[PDB]
Amino acid sequence: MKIARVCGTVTSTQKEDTLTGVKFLVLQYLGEDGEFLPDYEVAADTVGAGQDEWVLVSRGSAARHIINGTDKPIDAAVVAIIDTVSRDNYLLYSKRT
Amino acid sequence: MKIARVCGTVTSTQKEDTLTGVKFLVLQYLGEDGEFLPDYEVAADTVGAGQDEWVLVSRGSAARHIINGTDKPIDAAVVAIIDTVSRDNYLLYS
Amino acid sequence: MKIARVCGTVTSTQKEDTLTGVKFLVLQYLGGEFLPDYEVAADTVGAGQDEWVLVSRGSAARHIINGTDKPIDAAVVAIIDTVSRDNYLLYS
Amino acid sequence: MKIARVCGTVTSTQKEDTLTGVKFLVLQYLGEDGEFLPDYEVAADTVGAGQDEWVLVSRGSAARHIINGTDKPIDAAVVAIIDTVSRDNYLLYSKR
Amino acid sequence: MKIARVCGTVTSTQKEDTLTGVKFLVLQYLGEFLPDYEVAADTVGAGQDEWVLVSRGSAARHIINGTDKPIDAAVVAIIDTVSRDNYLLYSK
Repeated sequence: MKIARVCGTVTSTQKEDTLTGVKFLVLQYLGEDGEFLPDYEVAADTVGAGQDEWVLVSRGSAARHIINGTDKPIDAAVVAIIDTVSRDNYLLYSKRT
Repeated sequence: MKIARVCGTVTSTQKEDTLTGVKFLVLQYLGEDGEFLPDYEVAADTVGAGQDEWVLVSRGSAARHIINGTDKPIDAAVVAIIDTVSRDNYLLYS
Repeated sequence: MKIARVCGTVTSTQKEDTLTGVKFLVLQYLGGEFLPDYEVAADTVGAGQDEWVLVSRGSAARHIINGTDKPIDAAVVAIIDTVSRDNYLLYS
Repeated sequence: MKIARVCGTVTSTQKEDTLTGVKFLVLQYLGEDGEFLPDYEVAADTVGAGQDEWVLVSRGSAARHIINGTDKPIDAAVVAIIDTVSRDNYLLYSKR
Repeated sequence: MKIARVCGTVTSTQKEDTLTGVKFLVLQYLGEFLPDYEVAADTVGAGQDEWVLVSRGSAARHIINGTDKPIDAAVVAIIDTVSRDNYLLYSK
């Protein structure tokens, strides 16, 4: 999985029937030391991730194993909203509780 | 999924038999700050996307889960036509 | 899928019993020009030297005819007649 | 698979209920010459890897075949803690 | 599939139980070699410096008895020959 931040949304009306009701988040990947990387992923979200929150994103067939994702033609999804990130036992990020 | 713009088409007669009737679109991947990369993809379209339109492209086995995609040897598919893209509360595309 | 041209072949006598009969093509990826990355791929469609092909990668490749339960990562799934960008042809 | 080193953790209390109990490790991928890259991956661990330990990480559907991983939406897993890595007759890593 | 050569080995004792017996080879991808490596399961019995086809993703589990093995890379063939644009790039 990869760490990213929620940076936006994608909207559509003309799409695969299987994607009705699917909320599309734009994600910006985060690199070393929280770096805002020039790289993004449109991902489905069934967790409830807010703008600017840090998330874990899974890509490939894993996306289809989110709740109700089985028949969905999606290759990226939010599977967790990050509460904490740490390196060598020291905190570098925390979420608003 | 990636954001991409429809830029062309691919046709073929000599092909795996399961691909009969599958429309192929040439797609161009969106880079950064509204720019499109010199990277392309060829994807199946069961949504009905056209030239210059923006779309969501899903890759891998996801493609086989489009309408009639079962057991087709395709690793890329248009799954949505995009109406709007916001990033950091700025309406990048509409 | 990606666009490529058939540039060569690969042979092996020491291999998974599952790859029996499988022919191995070498593909050179295209960018309207061609490019330095290679893919080794299966083919049943009859793609020959210099022909333009569409290559599908990952589990898709096992969905070619007789591809079931073959440990193959990539396959030619079509030979290309035309490729149009906007209002012109990069290739026919 | 890729070789990587364990260099941290991620925690989440709001997530897919399938992932309950899932230990998340932050991994750092080996580049060349014994030197690690600034590319990172968050992977599930059922092997019990710890800080600074070298590991083999498998990605994609492979990650769901770890013990108990069947229907988990995970695309990266630690599948082995490394004892040695060779590149010839030399020894890029030894746990010892 | 990717052309690589075998440049080393990885051993482990604490690991997923399904991987008992699995030999791990270090590979370096491809007319000469890149800084990019991969570690892969070997059931064909490849050796140091030999060229090989590596298959990645779910393909790796369609090797002999790989069904429930958490592996995403596998040596599926030892290469005897590689040909490119009417010219021979590799053989022994």
